[PDB]
Amino acid sequence: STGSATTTPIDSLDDAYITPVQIGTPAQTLNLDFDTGSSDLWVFSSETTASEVDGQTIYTPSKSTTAKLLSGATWSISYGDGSSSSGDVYTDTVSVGGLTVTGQAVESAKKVSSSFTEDSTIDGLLGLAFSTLNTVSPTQQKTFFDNAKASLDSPVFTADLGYHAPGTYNFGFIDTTAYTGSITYTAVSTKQGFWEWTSTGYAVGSGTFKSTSIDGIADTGTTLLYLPATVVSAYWAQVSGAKSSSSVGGYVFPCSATLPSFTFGVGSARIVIPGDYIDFGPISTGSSSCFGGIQSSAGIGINIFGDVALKAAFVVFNGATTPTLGFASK
Repeated sequence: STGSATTTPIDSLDDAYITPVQIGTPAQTLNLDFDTGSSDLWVFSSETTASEVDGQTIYTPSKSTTAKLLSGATWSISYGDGSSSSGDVYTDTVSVGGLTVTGQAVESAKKVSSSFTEDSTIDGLLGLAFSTLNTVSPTQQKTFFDNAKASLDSPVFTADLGYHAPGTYNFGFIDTTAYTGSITYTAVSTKQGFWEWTSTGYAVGSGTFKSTSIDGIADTGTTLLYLPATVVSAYWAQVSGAKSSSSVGGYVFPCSATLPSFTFGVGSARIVIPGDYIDFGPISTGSSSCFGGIQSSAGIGINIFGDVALKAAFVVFNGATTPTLGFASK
């Protein structure tokens, strides 16, 4: 089997992407944030504290003839950005772009933190990291991809995120028309539960490539590119007037600037992030100070190849017995 679904930016900045997901019978379609940095499929629901729901579409398990309470199971998750959610668990039928999994754990939120409430466009998350990170207790549950894998034509999914435009998540096949040149594959460590890999270096603008190993995670659920402070300083030094602002929370730059591109290495291959992808706009409405899309990972504890990086590539998440990651230009 295969599936193919369009993923759509939630706003004009590509702060996140939502993908429609069918849950239950009859289908209830919710727009979920596909997140290769976590491993829980959780949704706003009829069980979510009413004051914490503000415009989201909810899953109502009592209206699904295939929903079953997973007795005794609870979940609770905290994300790198400080947000969180928790609740109980149902199993139900879940379909993405024509690919159906029966008996998928659907984690129903009883509580969500303010950042979720305040984002009316995201109805929940669909985790695509390794199932070892799944938070369901006392019986850990499998991700949608893990459940689908054996039925797929090939045990892979691909992320093709758009810049200021829709893109695509495919399951079970590689669309050879969706990228240019060849796909370069690189090793993955699953030791921390992430799609963790090592970039071979970077360049700023038209500058020379610096060969250096940068360990990090491919994370569709993180907006920006978080890299070591040395790398980030080298990038922003090429933007007149750019500076790190402790008050704002990262590097800012004059909105009048033209940003240089940023290149990262994948083996001997190179992925070029255009300068415009690194612009996250005014820090507040009407400001001439703009927020940068490349930020320091210092104090996160891990480097994160988030959407800023991934949207410059066609990315293969290869879930074969020994997982690997593939990157192509597009």
